[PDB]
Amino acid sequence: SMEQVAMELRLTELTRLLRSVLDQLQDKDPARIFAQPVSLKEVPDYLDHIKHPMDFATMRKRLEAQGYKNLHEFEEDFDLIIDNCMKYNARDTVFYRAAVRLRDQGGVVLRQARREVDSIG
Repeated sequence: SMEQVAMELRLTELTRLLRSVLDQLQDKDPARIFAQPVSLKEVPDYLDHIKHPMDFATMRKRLEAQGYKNLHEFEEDFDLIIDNCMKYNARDTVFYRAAVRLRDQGGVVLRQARREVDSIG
């Protein structure tokens, strides 16, 4: 159907905008603390602590399979990255502090992304 295609064009455009958001968010992590999944070889107990792990490479695979239907779903995943980190790591660690800074800096980017998704439809 022509409607299915139009729907697919919007998803593709959302995917384009989310890719740009993702790039901008990831620049706020120049240490690459959140680039890749936590290693279960190096943190064998991790899944006893964190039930839904997340990281920027895993978000990127979802993104490129057009697996985010809306900004809300994308934000859920970004928030997992931050929230998981702030639970597993103590307040006085480079990891926790890096999550706080990513959260604070990402807020600005996400605030405008929401306006652009609403605005462009």
